[PDB]
Amino acid sequence: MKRVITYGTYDLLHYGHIELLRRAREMGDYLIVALSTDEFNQIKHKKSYYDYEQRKMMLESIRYVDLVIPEKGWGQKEDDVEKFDVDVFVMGHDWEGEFDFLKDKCEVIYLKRTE
Amino acid sequence: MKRVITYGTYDLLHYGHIELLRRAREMGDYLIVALSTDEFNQIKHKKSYYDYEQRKMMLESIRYVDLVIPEKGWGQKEDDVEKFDVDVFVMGHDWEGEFDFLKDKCEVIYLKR
Repeated sequence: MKRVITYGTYDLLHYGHIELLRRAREMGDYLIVALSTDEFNQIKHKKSYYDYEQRKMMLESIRYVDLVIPEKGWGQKEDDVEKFDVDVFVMGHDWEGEFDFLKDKCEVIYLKRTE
Repeated sequence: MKRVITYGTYDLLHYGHIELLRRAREMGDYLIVALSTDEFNQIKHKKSYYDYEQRKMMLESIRYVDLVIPEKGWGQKEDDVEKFDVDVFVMGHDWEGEFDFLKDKCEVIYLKR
């Protein structure tokens, strides 16, 4: 089972996010989304319109989302990848290079048309 | 196959919507969503942030939604129900009584809170 993962806040979803998620899920057989908690969301210098729970509920309702886990901080990726047996790590193009350090643990992929 | 249908604009799509949709789909085996076209939105003194296509794509991505069709006007429901062999018609509480005329063609249900 090729397991894919992606991180993000996913606050006011606009079809743009759905496209990213679908493409991500498309690269495996199972997609995990590490949803930024409201505390970390704050750390990221944001104050989401929708709270974690609500954002989680919406993501879970999306056909392409198989599991939503909480992203509580910057240094949990490496651990997540191992803990959840992640095969592919996907992020938007605007993160290109930012997570290459995971390349030795899994397939790192930066999408294209991800404004 | 118990086919359910519901109408609406579903613009800035979030969980409140999801709640209604899931509940709706829950009453049958297949859920149809008649998405208000952008033209029909103006007719309802409403202007969406997301255009019909984008709203449609988002709905389609929701596990509870099996089909999205365009709602072009106020008087297509009776027709839709027949044309799509709709068994149950669902709408939010705020529409209670407003579509009872369909009761003779299908099960009309107004969700609570």
